Amino acid sequence: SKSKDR
Amino acid sequence: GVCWIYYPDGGSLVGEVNEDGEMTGEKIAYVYPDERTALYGKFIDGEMIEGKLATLMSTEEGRPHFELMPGNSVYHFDKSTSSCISTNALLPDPYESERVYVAESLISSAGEGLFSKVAVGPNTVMSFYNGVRITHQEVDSRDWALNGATLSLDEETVIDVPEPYNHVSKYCASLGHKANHSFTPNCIYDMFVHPRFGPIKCIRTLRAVEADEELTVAYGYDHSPPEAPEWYQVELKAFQATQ
Ligand SMILES: Nc1ncnc2c1ncn2[C@@H]1O[C@H](CSCC[C@H](N)C(=O)O)[C@@H](O)[C@H]1O
Ligand code: NA
Repeated sequence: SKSKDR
Repeated sequence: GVCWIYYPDGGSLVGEVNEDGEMTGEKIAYVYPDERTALYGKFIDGEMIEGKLATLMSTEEGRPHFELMPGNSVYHFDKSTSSCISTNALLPDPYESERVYVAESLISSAGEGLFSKVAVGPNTVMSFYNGVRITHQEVDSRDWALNGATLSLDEETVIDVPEPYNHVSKYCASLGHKANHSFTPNCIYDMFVHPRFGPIKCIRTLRAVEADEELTVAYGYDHSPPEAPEWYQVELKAFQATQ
């Protein structure tokens, strides 16, 4: 995932 | 009489509930996790309609006694959408403003960073991570150049602070997107239920932090899908070697 803290 | 309803993050709603047991009235407050900074005024079923900045001065028999702060700082429930980050992008959060500031990062070539204004203990909420609410599908299917400030909120939602709102001259209602990454962080991302922003994340210290110390968080990208921007991959190699 191209997002933090998933 | 008076009821206090705490969120897991330590914030609370306090006031006399109505005949239906709802936080509805003209003298309801949201109290931040410092148990001192408050937004006091009109709420309907726990939703902030008009909250005025106040200080919780004492409690008597459980009833909070507030002093309103000067000025006419008022706040309302204003959850972001997919396209609107805030109705008042330039109106700072009053709790956050006393705890953090933005300055040049001490990390090489890392742009701006987030710093502690004052000394605080472990487990202290420092900053809020609000942003527009978009899908994992949208985020995962676009280039990393657009995903500098994306933070997963849950299985369905990603919070983003897209250009130009990643500049404090255009957006400073929350500052959590300004904290840089470290593999040896002094903070974590934690769930937070905010009276203005709604359900978001915050930055919480995991240890005591000094005044003017840079706040860092592990961005927590997938290392074995590494699905991450180049600078992160480069520092991951560095970190792993020190191990
Ligand atoms: N440890 C690190 N090393 C290098 N760059 C970093 C970093 N942590 C964060 N960054 C930078 O910060 C961006 C995420 S947003 C964090 C705040 C940002 N530095 C700003 O000036 O607004 C990343 O895209 C990257 O450019
Ligand atoms: Na509280």
